Amino acid sequence: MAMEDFVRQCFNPMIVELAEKAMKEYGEDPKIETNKFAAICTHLEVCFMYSDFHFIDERGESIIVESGDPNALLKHRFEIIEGRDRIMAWTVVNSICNTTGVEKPKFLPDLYDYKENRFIEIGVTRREVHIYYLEKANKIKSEKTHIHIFSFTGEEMATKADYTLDEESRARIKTRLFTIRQEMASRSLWDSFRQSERG
Ligand SMILES: O=c1ccn([C@@H]2O[C@H](COP(=O)(O)O)[C@@H](O)[C@H]2O)c(=O)[nH]1
Ligand SMILES: [Mn+2]
Ligand SMILES: [Mn+2]
Repeated sequence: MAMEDFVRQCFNPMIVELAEKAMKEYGEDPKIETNKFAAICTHLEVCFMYSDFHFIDERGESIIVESGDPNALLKHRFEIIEGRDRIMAWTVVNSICNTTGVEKPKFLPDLYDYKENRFIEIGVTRREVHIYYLEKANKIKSEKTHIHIFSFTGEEMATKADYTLDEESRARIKTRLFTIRQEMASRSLWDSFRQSERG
């Protein structure tokens, strides 16, 4: 099994399509840069998972709701920036900055947290979490964007040791990353995937 085939069996086809469109906009070829493609799929899925089930009620409070209720039509606690094309990503960042008064980032982050009122940059790494954290922090002299890094081995590091989410939501993400690593190993793709990451 090539990595390209694994990606299509491992990830939901909507994620694969959003990831493919992002790669093309980002200028890379999914059929060549197969480890990048897997990484983008993984990161995007992690961005979706971070946001799942978290909402702001009509009383302005952050609550959790796992039942996919047909009447549950509340404002999401997070807005997702990743997966949108640049035009639409800036449209959303602009709206957020208007609606909330928060400082506009110079780089597109991945998420906005309506409770904490801050952008979030997500990192998913096969390397060491601390070094990836520093790389991100360096790359975005912003200082107002919260950084949250996950590794496939279950480590995490976030700005000021503030992990934003409850432990169970993070464990949900960590379980999906455990699974991806486990399944890659079984098809002998993990070693390649892990060494392929670069700064
Ligand atoms: O121009 C870009 C931006 C992002 N990415 C990839 O998209 C994923 C998410 O990026 P980030 O939101 O953590 O920057 C990473 O796998 C990163 O390498 C690219 O390949 N090119
Ligand atoms: Mn991003
Ligand atoms: Mn990110």
